[PDB]
Amino acid sequence: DIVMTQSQKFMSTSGGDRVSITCKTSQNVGTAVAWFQQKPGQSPKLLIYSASNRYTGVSDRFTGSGSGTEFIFTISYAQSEDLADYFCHQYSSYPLTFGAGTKLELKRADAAPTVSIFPPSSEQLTSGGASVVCFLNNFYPKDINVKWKIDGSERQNGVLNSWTDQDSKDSTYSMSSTLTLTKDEYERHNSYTCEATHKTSTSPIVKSFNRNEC
Amino acid sequence: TATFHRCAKDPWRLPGTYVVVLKEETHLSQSERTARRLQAQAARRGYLTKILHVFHGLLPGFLVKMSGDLLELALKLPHVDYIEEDSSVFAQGSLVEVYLLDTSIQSDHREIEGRVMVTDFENVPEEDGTRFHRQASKCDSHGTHLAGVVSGRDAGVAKGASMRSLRVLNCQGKGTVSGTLIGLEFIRKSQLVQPVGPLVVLLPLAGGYSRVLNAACQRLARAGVVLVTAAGNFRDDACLYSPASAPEVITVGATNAQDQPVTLGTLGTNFGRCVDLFAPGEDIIGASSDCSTCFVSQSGTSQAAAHVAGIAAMMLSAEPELTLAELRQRLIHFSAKDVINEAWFPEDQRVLTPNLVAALPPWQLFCRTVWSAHSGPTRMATAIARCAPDEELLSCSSFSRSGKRRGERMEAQGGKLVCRAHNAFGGEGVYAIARCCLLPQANCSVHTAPPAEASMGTRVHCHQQGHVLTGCSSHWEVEDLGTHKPPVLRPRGQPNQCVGHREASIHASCCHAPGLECKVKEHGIPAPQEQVTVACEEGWTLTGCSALPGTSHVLGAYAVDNTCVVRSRDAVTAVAICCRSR
Amino acid sequence: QVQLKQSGAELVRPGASVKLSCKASGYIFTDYYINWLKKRPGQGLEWIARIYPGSGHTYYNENFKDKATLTAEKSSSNVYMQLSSLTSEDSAVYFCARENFYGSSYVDWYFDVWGTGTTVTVSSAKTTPPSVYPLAPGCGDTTGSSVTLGCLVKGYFPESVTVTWNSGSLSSSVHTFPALLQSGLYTMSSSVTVPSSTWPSQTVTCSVAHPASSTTVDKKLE
Amino acid sequence: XWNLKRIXLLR
Ligand SMILES: [Ca+2]
Repeated sequence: DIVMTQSQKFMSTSGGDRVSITCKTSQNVGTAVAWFQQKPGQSPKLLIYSASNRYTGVSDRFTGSGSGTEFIFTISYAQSEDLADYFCHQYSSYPLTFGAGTKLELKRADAAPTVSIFPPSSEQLTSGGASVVCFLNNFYPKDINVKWKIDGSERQNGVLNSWTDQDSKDSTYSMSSTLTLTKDEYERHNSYTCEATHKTSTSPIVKSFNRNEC
Repeated sequence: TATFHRCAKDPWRLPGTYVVVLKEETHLSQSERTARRLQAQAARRGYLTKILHVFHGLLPGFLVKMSGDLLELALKLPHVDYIEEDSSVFAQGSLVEVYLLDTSIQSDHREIEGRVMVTDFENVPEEDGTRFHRQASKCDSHGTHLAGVVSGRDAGVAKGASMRSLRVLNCQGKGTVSGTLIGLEFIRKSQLVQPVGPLVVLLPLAGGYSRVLNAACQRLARAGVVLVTAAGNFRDDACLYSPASAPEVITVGATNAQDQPVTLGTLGTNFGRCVDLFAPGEDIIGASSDCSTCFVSQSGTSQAAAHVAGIAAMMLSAEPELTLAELRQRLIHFSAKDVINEAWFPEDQRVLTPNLVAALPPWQLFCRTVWSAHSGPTRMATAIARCAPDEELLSCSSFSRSGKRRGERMEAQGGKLVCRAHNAFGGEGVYAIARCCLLPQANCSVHTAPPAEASMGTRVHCHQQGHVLTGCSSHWEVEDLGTHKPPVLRPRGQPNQCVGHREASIHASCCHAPGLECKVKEHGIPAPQEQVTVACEEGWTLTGCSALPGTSHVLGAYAVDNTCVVRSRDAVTAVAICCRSR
Repeated sequence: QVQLKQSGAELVRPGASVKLSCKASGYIFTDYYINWLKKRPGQGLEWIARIYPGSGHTYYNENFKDKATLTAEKSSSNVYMQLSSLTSEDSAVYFCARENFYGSSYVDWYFDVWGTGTTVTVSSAKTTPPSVYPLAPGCGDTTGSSVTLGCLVKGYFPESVTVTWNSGSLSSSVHTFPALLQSGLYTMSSSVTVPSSTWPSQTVTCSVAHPASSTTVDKKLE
Repeated sequence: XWNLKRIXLLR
């Protein structure tokens, strides 16, 4: 079985204008190698076939080269719209074998998050649960720390953080921090704060609510 | 999984002595400990036991004299791989050493003096008969003649050859598997403590199939020793006998001056796939123990083996760094082809018996055909043909006497390619025929193409630059419970593509070697009688052999030296790939 | 118009079997090979098998010879793959794809059209629908031109869930956060951003869809 | 001496 060994990450050249991944085979596949683009929840899209020929409609920013056992795939002037997974595959011998995939990462101007806190709904509390939600939207870089406070005292257990994949529109990230407590545990406190610490400021963004207000 | 093995031929069994073979990485201290454990355990049950010899060097184990009552006890011992009951064997420039395991020898005969060294190794069973006595006989005869055939001054093959004698056969020309084993371990231990010079070992003897003797031979062969053996004088399949059956040894059959297989009374030369080639083995002049200048005419596969040991010794004096694969390939390359009258052999053994008579020679691509054992009659049964470690599997074909075949596959098994033939629904069984070659700086690989029933994508070839098609295999891909319909052939455009049905997967052998040049040849007859043939010209080596059309008109196809043979039933074509270097 | 419509996501008990389908249109069904491939989270795609619908003849990867069973139905114009004796190693996303040849060579083709994939979850757990909770902001002095609202989709199984705002009217500025496991069940949330001008005057509604339980909930934000 | 002629040792 021919073994596809794909690059772990895209390697930049010409100041990020050209970005590339390599794909190496265990035996000689001649030029029988095709490259695909796959966006999450979507079907693979054929880009390069026969090592270097572009499928119909594919942008001239996508190119492929190589023969034998080393094949390179390159994106010129990579856009936010090109953020997806990229994979190779050989068709010189059955069983057909594919590379693991490589996710495209892009650099961008730094942007601070837009933090917004939400208290538990009455619908949830009537059913015994209390999820306090914080949304940290459209920031860059991906690295960010979120701190939860209950009546000014820091909280550690019950917090679940989920990032989105890098944005197809603007290459930013969005995250959601969620503190899930029981209805009884939530009832015992009044002020819930959520503090976002990012590289755009020395001072963290703080959003909070007091059950006592209004 | 610890098994007990005994000879198939009851009169050749020697109960009371057993070879206990241990697992691969068992140290001498573990063998000795296991031997003592057996003695102690047996003594606990009130049985005297005698450890005759502890094996080390060639294999891990020991030789034990004990009642067969203690077998079930010995199979329970730790580290045991298997136990084999002993059985009888019977008599049948650079400096190269030729070891001879046979009878005693007249080392002062003019024909061999100064070239033969008596090692002092002696291990033989006692002669049969209460009142048996050698008397004026020196039990010299068989050995002296064979030393003369290998290296005799006037009647020898390799007149410039050093020889070392080990006594493994008594006055009645009888030895044991255990004694031969000890002789082979002696040779190995000599190799370890002595030079890096070429070794040839002549085993002019034969017994029933022996798991342990074949293993011991395989170990010496992998250590670089060249083993040459007699095919057997039983007018029978040499795969039922040892060391003949061992694939690493060079098994030689006997032919006479009229290119007929040798007849020895009511029996004669052995035959079949385990015979590598034939050599002169009837009325052979050689040294006689009767007097220091006497000659004598003898016949048998041991005479035939001695010619090949001589030829090997000559080849090795010229190119001493020549490997065993290279030597077997060269022995087959220089032999006279298709000279033996195959009528004397059983009809169902002729295809499997090589038509080669040895000969001295008077970079290059060498190929040899390797036939498999017949598969069973199970519809999912398979046959396997394997190459030597150093060789490349350049093509794979199959053959059934009924023609009921699913095709074949060149597939990896244990990191090496093998040629696997598959039996069909209602088929008697099949043979797999590998073509094993020695190709200089070869970078080969098999590419699998799928069944192609659409209007395009039918052409299977070595689409990689510098890679060239050496052979095609076809495997039928429709299920036995699916609706059968007559197979359709893939069209032919380019000449250097595989030939096959649209409903089959195709396995292509693609080699990349510096000066490798390969071409396709064909030849068809409309209503053939028994067969269709096509052959590579002088200077070309047959690498692949395929048939056309399928099962409806064909029994199979196989290589026969540089001829592709297609066996038809009562437009059959033979497609051959011919290859060559530089 | 040339396309492959795959069957919806599945949940099955270990040791059970599933029959995934792949509906073909816009081309001659019988004339093209259709393939099935397996995609696990961190791994690269695995080729399972192929079938020529014109003849229904199959060709499998030896590794899936026992698991998979391909079949074509010319009337229905669709190919099927049945996976048997399922285990947690078979929990993956299965894709079907068409081979298009452009030459006589066995390497003169490519996978031009694909299906969107079918998620297969192998588990003893039961299908549970989600509870949808509105995330609306309370009391305060507005800053900036816009407001963010959201939906919390909690306690559902398996992972197949789709959140849409109004009825896809608002695709921007919308964020959908990956689901996480919360004591055996999935939890996921979605944010929508609208101008202060609109909400609460105008009404905003998330529409959650969990196909595995055949349920649709429309939670209104207010 | 046929045997030695047969293997191409004597003419
Ligand atoms: Ca080529």
